[PDB]
Amino acid sequence: TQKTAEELQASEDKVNHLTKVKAKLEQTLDELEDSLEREKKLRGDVEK
Amino acid sequence: TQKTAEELQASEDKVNHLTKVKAKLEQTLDELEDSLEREKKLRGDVEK
Repeated sequence: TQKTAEELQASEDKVNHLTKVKAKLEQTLDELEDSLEREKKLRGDVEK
Repeated sequence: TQKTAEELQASEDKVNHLTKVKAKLEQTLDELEDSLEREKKLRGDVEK
């Protein structure tokens, strides 16, 4: 009873862990994405 | 003994699903950051 009650709690915290990793990483997706778009526009202007 | 089993397997799937999300999102951070140099040295020699 106890050891399967452990892996029940050993899942939910890791669920709670990686969600904070995922929610951080979607924000990390942002500051690359606008900066890549920034570069793309700058390059386009120079080429023009 | 059966109820802790069924909440266990759905949770490990949520462990299994969320690491599939992280595995997809890490290579995007590769594909974005590899594109960061890929524009930049292409913008650099077209500058000169």
